[PDB]
Amino acid sequence: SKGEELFTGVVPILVELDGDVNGHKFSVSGEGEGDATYGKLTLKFICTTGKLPVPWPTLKTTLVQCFARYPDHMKQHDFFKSAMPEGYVQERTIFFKDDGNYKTRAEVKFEGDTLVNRIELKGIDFKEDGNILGHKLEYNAISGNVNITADKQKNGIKANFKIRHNIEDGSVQLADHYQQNTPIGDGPVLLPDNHYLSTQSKQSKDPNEKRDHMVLLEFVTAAGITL
Ligand code: NA
Repeated sequence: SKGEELFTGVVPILVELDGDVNGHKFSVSGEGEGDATYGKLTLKFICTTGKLPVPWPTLKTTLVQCFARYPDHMKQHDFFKSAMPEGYVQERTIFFKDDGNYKTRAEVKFEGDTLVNRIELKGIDFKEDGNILGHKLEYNAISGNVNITADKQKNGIKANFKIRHNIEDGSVQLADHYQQNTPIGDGPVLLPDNHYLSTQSKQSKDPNEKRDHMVLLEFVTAAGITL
């Protein structure tokens, strides 16, 4: 795709999120850079409204899959870069087992040289004393596979995957993710064969930062089709 060309170097990233979970409204801004040749993302996210009212790990999946490293033999399956620069809309529902759900809508597109992810998030049906609002999740590394399928009807893709968040008591909190992506333009995109994105991250802190924030280092690699 011509879009793929926009990702051959290091690209600045800007993320903006407006959230409302159970009436607790918050905003997050993120900045960093992506190097899709290596599937690599380095970002710092800041809560700009004060303290974040949900755990940072619950927002990781929401807070730019156009930065995945696609193997050469799979580059015909990279929907995300093929929709650039006009971009795509990503929507998810995230069901936290035995608790509430997030619904998200993200618009991902270039503004000049910067890849921008503008997100709205709504959470409903949460327990004030459950694992999310009651801050019971661990901050350990999240990894897993995002299973992608083509959606010819919307000229896009669907995806599904589960995140198993470790909880303090030693069990896990499931977050079942359902995803759709639709291009913004009218023209053709790459509609992929079934495959997945193998995604891993590590969370850290900026020692100089006094605001509530998270630093993330992430690698995203497409896989599952053999040469
Ligand atoms: Na690159």
